[PDB]
Amino acid sequence: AAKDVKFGNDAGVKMLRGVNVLADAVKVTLGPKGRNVVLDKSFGAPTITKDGVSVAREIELEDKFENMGAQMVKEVASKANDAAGDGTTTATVLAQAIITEGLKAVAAGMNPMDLKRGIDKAVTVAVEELKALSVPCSDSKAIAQVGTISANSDETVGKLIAEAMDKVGKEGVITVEDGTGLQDELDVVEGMQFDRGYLSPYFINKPETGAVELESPFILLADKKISNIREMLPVLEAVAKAGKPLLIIAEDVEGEALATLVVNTMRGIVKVAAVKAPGFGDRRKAMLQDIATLTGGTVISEEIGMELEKATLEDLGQAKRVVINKDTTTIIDGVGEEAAIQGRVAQIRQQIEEATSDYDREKLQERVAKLAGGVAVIKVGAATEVEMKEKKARVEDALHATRAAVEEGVVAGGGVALIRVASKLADLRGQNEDQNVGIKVALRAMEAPLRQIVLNCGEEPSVVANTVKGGDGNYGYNAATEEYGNMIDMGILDPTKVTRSALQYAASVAGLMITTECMVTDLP
Amino acid sequence: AAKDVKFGNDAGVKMLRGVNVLADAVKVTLGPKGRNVVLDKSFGAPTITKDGVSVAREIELEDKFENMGAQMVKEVASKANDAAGDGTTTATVLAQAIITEGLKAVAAGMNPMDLKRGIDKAVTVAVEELKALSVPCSDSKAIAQVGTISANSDETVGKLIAEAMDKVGKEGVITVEDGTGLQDELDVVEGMQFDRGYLSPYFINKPETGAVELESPFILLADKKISNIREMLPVLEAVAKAGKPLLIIAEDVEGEALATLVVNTMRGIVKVAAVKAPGFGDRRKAMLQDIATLTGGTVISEEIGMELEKATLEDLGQAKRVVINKDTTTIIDGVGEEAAIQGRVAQIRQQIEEATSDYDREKLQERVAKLAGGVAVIKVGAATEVEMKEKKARVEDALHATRAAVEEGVVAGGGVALIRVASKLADLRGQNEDQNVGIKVALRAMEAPLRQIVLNCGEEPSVVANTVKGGDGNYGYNAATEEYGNMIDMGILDPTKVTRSALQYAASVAGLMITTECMVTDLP
Amino acid sequence: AAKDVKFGNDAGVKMLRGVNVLADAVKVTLGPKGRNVVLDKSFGAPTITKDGVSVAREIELEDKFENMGAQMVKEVASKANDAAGDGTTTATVLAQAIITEGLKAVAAGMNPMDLKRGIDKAVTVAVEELKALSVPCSDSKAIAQVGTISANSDETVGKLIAEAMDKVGKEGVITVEDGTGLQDELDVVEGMQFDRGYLSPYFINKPETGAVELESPFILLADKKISNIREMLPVLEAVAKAGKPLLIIAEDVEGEALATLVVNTMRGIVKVAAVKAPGFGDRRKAMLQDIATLTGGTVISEEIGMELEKATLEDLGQAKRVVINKDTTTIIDGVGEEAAIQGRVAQIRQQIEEATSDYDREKLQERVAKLAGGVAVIKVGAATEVEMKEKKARVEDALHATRAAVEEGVVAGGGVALIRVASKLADLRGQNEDQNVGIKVALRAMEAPLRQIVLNCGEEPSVVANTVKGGDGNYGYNAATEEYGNMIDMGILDPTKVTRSALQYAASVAGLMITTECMVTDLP
Repeated sequence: AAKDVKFGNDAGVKMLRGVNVLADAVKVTLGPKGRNVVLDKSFGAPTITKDGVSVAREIELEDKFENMGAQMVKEVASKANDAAGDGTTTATVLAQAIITEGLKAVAAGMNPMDLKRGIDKAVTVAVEELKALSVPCSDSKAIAQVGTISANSDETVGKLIAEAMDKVGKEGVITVEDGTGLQDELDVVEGMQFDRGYLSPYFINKPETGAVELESPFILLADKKISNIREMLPVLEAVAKAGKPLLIIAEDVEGEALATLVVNTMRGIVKVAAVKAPGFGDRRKAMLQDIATLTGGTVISEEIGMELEKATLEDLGQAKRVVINKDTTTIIDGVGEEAAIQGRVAQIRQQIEEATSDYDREKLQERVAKLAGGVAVIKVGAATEVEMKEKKARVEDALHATRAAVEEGVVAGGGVALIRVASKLADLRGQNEDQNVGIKVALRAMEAPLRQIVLNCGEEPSVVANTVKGGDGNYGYNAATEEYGNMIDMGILDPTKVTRSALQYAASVAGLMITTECMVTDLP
Repeated sequence: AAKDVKFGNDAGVKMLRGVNVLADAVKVTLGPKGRNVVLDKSFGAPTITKDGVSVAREIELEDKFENMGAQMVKEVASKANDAAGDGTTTATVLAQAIITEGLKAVAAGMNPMDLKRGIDKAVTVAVEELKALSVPCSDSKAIAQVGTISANSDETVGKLIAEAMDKVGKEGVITVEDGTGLQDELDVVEGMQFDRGYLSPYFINKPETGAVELESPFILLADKKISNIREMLPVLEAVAKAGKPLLIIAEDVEGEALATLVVNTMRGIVKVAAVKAPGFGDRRKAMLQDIATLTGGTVISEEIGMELEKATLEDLGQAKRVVINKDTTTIIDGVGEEAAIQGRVAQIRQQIEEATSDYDREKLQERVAKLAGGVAVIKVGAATEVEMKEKKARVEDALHATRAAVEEGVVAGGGVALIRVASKLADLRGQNEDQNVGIKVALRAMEAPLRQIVLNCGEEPSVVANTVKGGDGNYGYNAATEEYGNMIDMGILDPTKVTRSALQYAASVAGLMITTECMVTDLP
Repeated sequence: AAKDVKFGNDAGVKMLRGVNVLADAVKVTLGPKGRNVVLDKSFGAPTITKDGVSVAREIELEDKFENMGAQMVKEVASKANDAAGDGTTTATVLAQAIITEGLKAVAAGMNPMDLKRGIDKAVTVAVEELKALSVPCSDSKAIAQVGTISANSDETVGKLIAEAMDKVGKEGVITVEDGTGLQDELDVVEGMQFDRGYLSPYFINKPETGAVELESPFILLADKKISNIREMLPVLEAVAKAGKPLLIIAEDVEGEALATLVVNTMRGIVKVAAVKAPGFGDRRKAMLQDIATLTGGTVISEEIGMELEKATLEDLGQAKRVVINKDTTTIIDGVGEEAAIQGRVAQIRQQIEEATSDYDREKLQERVAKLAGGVAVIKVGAATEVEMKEKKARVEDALHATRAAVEEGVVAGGGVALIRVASKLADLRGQNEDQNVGIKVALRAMEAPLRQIVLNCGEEPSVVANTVKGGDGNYGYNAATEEYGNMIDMGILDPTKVTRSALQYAASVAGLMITTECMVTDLP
C-alpha cells in the first residue's frame, strides 16, 4: 500500500507522543494508592479498573506513528508479564523515562548508539546489583510469607502455596484445579506442562486470564504439519458427536486448517484449540510418546502408516483440564493408567542408563521430572461462588509471584529496589561522554517508578525519593501506610524477576526506540 | 486509462524525491552501527528491523511518479540480492548518489547521454580495479574464514561450509536440510539444481526467505504448455487425496491454470507450486528425462501419446524437499534408485563419447555434474528450536557469502573497496567534458557508502573517508570497533561479487534514470 | 506601552533565530575567500561589501524578539571593534556557536548557570593559553611586519607605522594627518588624546570611519554641566560668523542644548560637536587647564566668575584637526605656543616633585606623557586622490592592528589560534557535569571560525580543522593560498587582543543570552 515515511526527530517525537499516552494511562494505574481508569465498553456501562495490564490492552491510538510507539511499549511490557507475572506497569513507566530522557539527549545532538550502549551498561550492572541485593526465598516460611503478601495479606493462601511447593517441589508444576465446597483441597494428579502456547489469540475463551481452558477435552496427537482440513474431519466430527471439546497437539498447524478452526471458534461451532509439540526432532517425537502415555491416546506418525482418517475415539487422548498460556500448555489428569505411565518412566530410566552424553541425560532427567511430577488440584473452597472466583484469582497471583520469587529471590518492592541500585551506581562510567549521559538517563529512569508511586499518593515525590536514596538497604516508603521503614519487615516485597525483567525489557524498548531513524506506515 | 504525463526536469525531480525516500530509509539501515527502522504491520505490534532488504520491500510511496522512482531502485537493488546475496542496501545508497549528483549535473545543462557514458566508463574501469584488487578465496582455510566472518563470527558454521564445499566441490550445489538434534550433520544426498524460478510470488509460503519450500512433495513432469485445468484434475485431486503437496515442472504454465493455482494458494486449498523446465528444446526434454530419473516419475510427452488424464500416482515423481528461489529450483532426495540414476549417468557418458562439438560435450559435462553432484543435508543442531532457526539463517547467510566469495574472490568490506577503487581512478578521463563530470559523479558516489557507514557511527564522515583515501591497499575503518587498519586482518570482508554487482546495478538505474525524459502513469 | 512578554524556550528560540540571521550574514562575510553581501540603499544602486562590520550595521529584523537577539550580538561585537579594531565578525561567529550549542544543551534540561560558569571557565583558561601562546611584537622589525601584513602586504605602510611608533613611542598617540602630494611625510605635532567620545552618533559626519572629524575647529572649554542654550549663543553665533566648526569640551552636555545641537547637525546649520572632559573631579579641572594650554583658549570655570555670555573669540581654544571616536577624542595642532606648553610641562614636573602618593605621581607621569607626547602628521602621499583615500584607509587599518599588536602581542591568525587553544584544553573539567558540557560547547565554538573560513573556501571544513588540530604550534591553513604551514612564516597573523577580545565578548553574549528567561518588548 501507499506508505507514509518519517525520518529523524519527527519519527522520534511521534513515538514519544505515543509512549507518553500509553505510559500516562498505565502510570496512573500504578500504586498501592493507584488511581482509577475508566475503560469504555460499547456494550453498556464502562469498566473501572486499577490494573495497568487491563488498561494497556485497551490503548490503541489514532495516528499511526503514535500508535506504533504505543504498540512497541505495549508488546514488550506484555513480555514482562509473560516472563514475570507482574511489572507491565513498571516496565511501561521505566520505558517512558528512558525513552523521554534519552530522546531529550538525542535532541541535544548526542550519539544514539552511545546512549544505547550506556543504557545497556547501567542496566547490566544494575541487574547484577539486584542479584547482589536479592534475598532468597527458599523454604516454606519464605514461600508462605511471599504467598501471603502477594495475595493481599491472607495466611491461608500462603499456606496453600507453601504446601503445594512442598509436595511437588519448587521446580515442579503447580496449576490449580478449582473448588468443590468450603475446604481448600490439594493433591498431586498426573499431568504434564510443556513450553508450547496457543497458535492464535482467537482460541481464548477466558480473556480475563489470557489463556485457553478446556474442561474434559479430547487430545489429538499429530506428528505431522497440519495444513489440510480433509484429514481432521473424522476427528473433528467425532468430537462434534462427542460434544466434549478438542485440543490438538501437532508438530505444526499451518494456514488453512488453522484459520479454519479460528473461524470455528469465531462462530463457536466446535470448541477446538491447537498447540505445537514440545521441542524439535526425535525428542519431540519421544515427548509426543509420553503425552500419548498420559492421555491414553496414540501417536499418529508417518512411520506407522496411519492417518487422521483412520483415527478413532480410542486413538485420541483425553484429559480433564488443559490450560494453555501464551507460551505454555499444561495437561491435567489424563486418562492413562499408572501401569503404562510408570512403565514408561522405568523405560526412560533405562534410557538414562544407556545414554552417552551428560546433556542427553539432563534432557531425560527433565523428562522424568515432567512425567513423574504432577499438577495441582487446589480446590479453592469458599462460602459463595464470588469468593471462590476472587479467591481463585488471588491464589493465581500468589502462585505467580511465589513462583518467580522462588526462581530468583525477592527484593524490597514498591520501587525501592530500582532506586536502591540507582543509588549504588553513581560512580558507574562509560567509555566516552555519551555513554555517561546514557548511564545517567538510565539511573534517573530507575528513580522514576518510586516518583510515580509517591506522586499517586499526593506526597512530594522528590522529597520521598531523596530520602529513600538517603537510606540504605531495604529502607523505603510504604506508600499504603505512608511510613518509612524496612520494606521486608513492613511486608512489601516484589520478586527479583519482575523487577529485573521490568528493567531489562524497558531497556529493550529504550534502545530499540532511541536508535530508530525511520518509521514506515500506511496512510490515514 | 487517463494518464498523467510529465517531461524533463519535472520528471527528474519526481524520481529524485522517490529515490531520496527509499534511499534514506534503506541507507539508515546501513551499518555495523546500523540504525533501526520501525515497519508497521496492521496486525498488531510493529516490527523493528536493521536490514534494508526488509525495509525496501515495505516502501511504496503515495505519489505515482515518486513511487516509480522508488520502485525502479527497489527492483534493480533486488536484482543485486538475486545475483549477489547481499548489497541491496549498498546498491541503493550508490544509486542515490549517482542519481543525485547526476541529476544535479543534468540540471546544469550538461548532456545526459555523455553522463551515462561517463558513469558507465568509470563503472567499467572500477569493476576491473575490483578484479585487480580482489583476494582469491580458494581453499578450506579461506572458505572457512569467510564462513565465520559472514556468519557473525562463529567457527562451527565456517567449518560446516568448508566441509560441504570440500565434499561436493566449490562448483557444486549446496543447500541445507535442517536439523534433527544437537549435532550438525552433513552428507551428499541425490538431487538436482536447475535455473528456473517460481512463476508467481503468490506461491511463496516462507516470505522471510523469499522462496517456495515443499516438504515431501510430488513432482509432475510435463513436456507441454499447460494452460488448461481440465488435464490437471486427476493429478491435482490425486494429490488432494494424497495430502502431500505438488510441484509442477512444466514446459510452461500459462494463464488459466497458472492463476487458478494462484487462487488455490490464496485460499490454501491444495498446496501446488509450478516452475518451468530447465533450458529450451531437445536438451530441455533430456533434462526432463534426467529429473524423471531422479524423482522416480516419468516424462509425459506428446510423442509417447499419454496425457495428464492418464497420469497415475506412479507417473508423478516424488522427492523429500524442494526449494524454489526467484530464479533457481533445487530438488532434494528424489525417490529414484542408484541403478537407474547411475545407468543414466553412464548413458550420458556415452553421449559424451558420441558427441561432435566441444560445446555439446560441455553441456553434457554440466549435465553429469548436476546429475552426479548431490545436495547437502546440513543438520543444524542446536539446543532449542530458536537457536536452530537463527543458526539456520546464519548458515544460509554464510552459505551465500561463501558461495559468491568462491565465485569471484573477496575484497575488504565495509565500503573500503569502493572508495579504494575510487582513489585509484582519479586520472580517468572521458572523451568530452560531460563524460569527465560523469566520471567524477561516479567516483564521488563510490565514496558515498563509507560516508554513510561512518555517518551512522556518528563520526565525521569526510574525515574518515579522507583518511581511508589516504591509506593504501585494504586500509580501512572498522566501524564496529571504530579502529583503522587492515580490513582483511581485522576480519571485515565482502565478496567481490556483492560489491561489483552493487556498483554495476546502481550504475544501471543511474543511467536509466538520468537519461529519462518522460514519465507516464495513471491519475491520482 | 502594551508589552508582549515571552518566557523560557520560546524566548530562547526567538533570540536563537535572530542570532542565526545576523550571524549568517556576518559569517558569510568572513574569509580571505570571503563572499559578497549586497546591502540595499534606497538612494540607488546597492552596495556590495565583504566586511562584516558594514553588514552587521545594516541588520535589523522585523520580529521584535529576533531583533533583540540580533541587536545584542551586534552591540557586543561592536564592542569587539571598539576595544580591538577588528574581530566583530569573529565574535559574531563565536557568539553563534556558543549560543547555538549552549541553547541546545539547555533544551536538554541542563542547568543554564552551570553552562555559563563552564563557558566562562573555558574562556578564562583559553585567554591564558592565548597569552602563553602569543608572540611579542616589540621592535621596529616586528612592528613593521605586522604593519605590512595588516595593510594587505605593502612594505611602505609598515615602514611608516614603524617610524611613527619609533618617534612617539609604542605607548604614544598616533593618528594621521593626511597627504599633500606624493611623499609620505611624518612628524610630531602638538596635540592630546583623551578617553572621551562623542555624546551622540548624530554628530558623525564621516560614517565610513565612525568618527567625528573637524578641520580647523574652535574649542570651547566648559567646566560646568551644559543644559541651557542661552549661554551658548555668543559662542555658537561667534562661530557662525567665524564659519569654522565648533567642538565643545564640557564637564557634561545634557538634554536641551545637547539634542538642540543634534538638531543643528540634522539640518546642518552650524557644525558643532560636543564631548565630555577627561576624568572626574579636580584632576579633570587640571586636564581642562592643560587642554586650555594647548588650544590657546581659557578654562571657563565658576571659581573665576566668568560665563559663556562673557566668552569672546580669544576665550575659545582652537586647533587644526580634531578626531572623535566613540570613546576617544584626539586634538591635533592646537594654537598655543611652546612657551606656555613647555612651562606648563615644567609646572607638572614640579607637581611630580610635591606629590605625596605614588599613584598621584603615576597620574602626573601620564599627564606629561599626554602633554609632551604629540600626534602624527602622516601625509599619505599618492598619485591620485583615490590612492590617497584607499591608502589612507589601509594606513589606519595597519595602525589599529599594529597598535593592538604592540599592546598584547601577536598570534597566528586565520582562526588557527582559537582552535589551537581549543586543542590545548581537552582535559579541562568543571565541578559538576553541566560545567563539563559548558566547556565542550565553548571549545567546539572555538573550532567554529576556522570551520567557517574553510567553508567559505569550499573545502571540507572538518577535514582541515581536524588537520590543524593534528598540527602543533602555529601550524594552520593559509586559506588564501590553500596551503598548510606555519602561519607566522606564511605571513598570517592576528593581534592577540582582537582574538582574545573576540572570544571574551562572544562569551559575554553567550552567558547573558543562555541565562535569559524572559523577554519584554512592544507589540507588533
